[PDB]
Amino acid sequence: MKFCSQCGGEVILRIPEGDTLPRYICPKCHTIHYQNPKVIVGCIPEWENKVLLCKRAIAPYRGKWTLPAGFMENNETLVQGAARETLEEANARVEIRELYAVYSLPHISQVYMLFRAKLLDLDFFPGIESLEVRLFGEQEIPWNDIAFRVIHDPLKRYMEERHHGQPAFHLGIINK
Amino acid sequence: MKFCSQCGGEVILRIPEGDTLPRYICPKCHTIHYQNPKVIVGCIPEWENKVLLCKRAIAPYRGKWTLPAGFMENNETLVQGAARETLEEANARVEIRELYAVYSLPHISQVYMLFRAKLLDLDFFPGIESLEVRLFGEQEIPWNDIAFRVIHDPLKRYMEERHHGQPAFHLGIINKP
Ligand SMILES: [Cl-]
Ligand SMILES: [Cl-]
Ligand SMILES: [Cl-]
Ligand SMILES: [Cl-]
Ligand SMILES: [Cl-]
Ligand code: NA
Ligand code: NA
Ligand SMILES: [Zn+2]
Ligand SMILES: [Zn+2]
Repeated sequence: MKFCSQCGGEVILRIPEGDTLPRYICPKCHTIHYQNPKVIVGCIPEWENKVLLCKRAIAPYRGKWTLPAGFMENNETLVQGAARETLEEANARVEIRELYAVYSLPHISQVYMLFRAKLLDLDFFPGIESLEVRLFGEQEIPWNDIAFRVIHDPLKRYMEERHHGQPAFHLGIINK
Repeated sequence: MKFCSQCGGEVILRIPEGDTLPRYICPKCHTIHYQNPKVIVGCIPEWENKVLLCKRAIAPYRGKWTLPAGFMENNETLVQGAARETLEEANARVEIRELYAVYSLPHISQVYMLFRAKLLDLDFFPGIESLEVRLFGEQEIPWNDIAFRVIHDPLKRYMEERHHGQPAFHLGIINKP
């Protein structure tokens, strides 16, 4: 961050009194500019015993597979965000069900929230961020070609736990 | 937002082609400025059958009770955030346990995450954000003096479910007041 969004002055890194870490502050308007982590919302679209994955079109990891997911926007709920991201990436209509996974990615100041979801029809197809979209049985999922560990781990757990009953919600951490 | 954080130019609001909502864009450096919701992490510190609440020193609703809670920071996990906000508001050491409540406040683009917590000792006292901090049993909670609906609602549910069993995690939505 180079400039102040409120007045256009150049910002500088200072540790406020009582704190131990720097914040960008603006000496022209005398205000502190806080940075906060970002939420990524998405879901596991289920159809019969299959799940919908998307092959990414945009780096990083083009050609690798993932779940519909992306940055939450302002003026929406978590559920609204997950359904919107699914429609945008996969042209797919889902009903969002239980929150399944919450992951902290502290190194990149991200939080992933992954919901269970019911695919409502098969009339789906790639949006611009996707090369392709399709349903996979558990034995079809290309585990080695999943883009992100934050997607790979909860998905594998989900598929495996649901042989035994309704997968239990869990909280994860992926470090650098 | 008035100026570009990257070049200092004035930003303007415009709807990108293919979109319906406006974004801040900078015509000088030709970039879009995305604004995103903010997480507030907190917890319900439990000691025996009581919970720790804090009386607010700083508006809005100073004089009102809340749970320890605050904006998550960069380079921390959700659990660290919860433990950190409680140490800061109340000088209380907690062990963070299960996530209990996740609320969306779309009108102000916030998400609250509240964890159950074990209070590790009684050697707690106000931080600067708080006038007072203390333990309340269910019959002592000043329900009508709780600052925010997003705190009141889950805590009331928590104290209810606590009677029938060990409280089930839930998602909530609080729409504009
Ligand atoms: Cl929601
Ligand atoms: Cl849920
Ligand atoms: Cl965590
Ligand atoms: Cl948990
Ligand atoms: Cl509220
Ligand atoms: Na997105
Ligand atoms: Na804080
Ligand atoms: Zn300024
Ligand atoms: Zn600019």
